[PDB]
Amino acid sequence: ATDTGGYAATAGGNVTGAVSKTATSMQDIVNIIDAARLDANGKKVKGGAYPLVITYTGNEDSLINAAAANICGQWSKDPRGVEIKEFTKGITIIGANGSSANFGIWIKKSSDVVVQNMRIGYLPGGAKDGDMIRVDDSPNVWVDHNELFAANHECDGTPDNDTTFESAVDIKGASNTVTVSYNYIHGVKKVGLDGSSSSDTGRNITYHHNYYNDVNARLPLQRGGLVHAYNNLYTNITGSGLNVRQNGQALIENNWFEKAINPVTSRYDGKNFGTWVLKGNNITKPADFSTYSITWTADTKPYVNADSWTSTGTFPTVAYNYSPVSAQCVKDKLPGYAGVGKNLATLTSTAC
Ligand SMILES: [Ca+2]
Repeated sequence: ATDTGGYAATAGGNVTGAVSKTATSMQDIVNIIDAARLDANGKKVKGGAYPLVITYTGNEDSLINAAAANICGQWSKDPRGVEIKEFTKGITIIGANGSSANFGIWIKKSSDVVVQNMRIGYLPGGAKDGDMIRVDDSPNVWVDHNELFAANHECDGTPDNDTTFESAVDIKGASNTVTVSYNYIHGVKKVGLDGSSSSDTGRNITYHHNYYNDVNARLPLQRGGLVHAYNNLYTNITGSGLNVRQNGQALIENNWFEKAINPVTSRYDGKNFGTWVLKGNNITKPADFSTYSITWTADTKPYVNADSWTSTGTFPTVAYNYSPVSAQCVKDKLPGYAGVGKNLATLTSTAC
C-alpha cells in the first residue's frame, strides 16, 4: 500500500516492475540511478526507465566520527549529496542495518520517493548547502525511519554565523505532499524548513513519530500551507520548535514536549502570523510548562507564542488515515521505533 501515515501517499520504488540494486557506496548510488535512466538500447527515458529500490550497504563511520571530532572544520568542506533529480518512476533508498553515510540525499523535481533506514551524520559543506535530506519541488515523498545528526553548535567565523552545519530535512517548492516520520534527529541546529522564503508558501506536510533531541529550531520553520504534527517527542529544544509563519496552519496533536524553549510559536517575520490547533499534547495548559520545563522568550519583531496554550485558529479535516497513540506513550515508547535499525517498526496503541 501507499499509506505513509501522512500527506504523502507512496510506496517509492517498491512497486510493480521495480528493479532492485545494491549500493556499496555513494558513487554506487549515483551510478545505479544513472543506469536506471536508460532503456534497453542505452537511450534515456524521461523520469527514469523503471521503478527502483536501492539498498545502500556502505558505511562511512570513519568520516562521521572524524567530523564529530572536529566539527568546526566541516562547514568549509565540499558538500556531498546523492541527487534524485527528475526521477518519477518510483524510487526508494533504504540503508541496510549497519550502513551509514557522510553525504546527503537531494530530491529535486521528482515524485514518489522514499528514504528509509539511513544513518546520516556530521555532513561537510554547511556553507554550501550540505543538507542531509532536501525535498525540492517534489510531491509524494516519504522521509521515514532515518537518523539525522550533527552537533547542535555554531562555530565562530562561519558565513552568516549560521553555517557550521546544514539542515536535516529541508523542504521547499512544490513538494506539495510530504511525510516526515519516525526519524531520530539530534544535534541539529537547523532541522528543517517548510518553504525556502516568505514567498515559498504552501504544501501539506505531516511530521509524525519523530524523536527530536538537542535541536535548536525549525521543527519545521513553516511557511504557509498545512502542517500536521502528531506523536513526536520534542526534547531539549534550545531555540524554538514549530514556527508557523506566512499564515500557515498547524494541527499539533498528541506530542510530548519537554525541556523546550518556544515550542510552538510564530516569530521572525513581525506579521502574517500562522495558526495552531492544539490537542492531546502532554501540555494541556500553562500550568504544565514548569512541569515539562517549557520556557518562552521574546523577539525583536512582533511575534505570537503559545504561552496561553490555546488554539489560535482552525485546521481542515485531516485527509488521510492515522491512529495516534497517547502523548505519554510516545514519551515512553517512541525512542525504540524511531531511527535506523528498528526494522521500520511503527508505534501502535497496542504497544503502549
Ligand atoms: Ca539547505
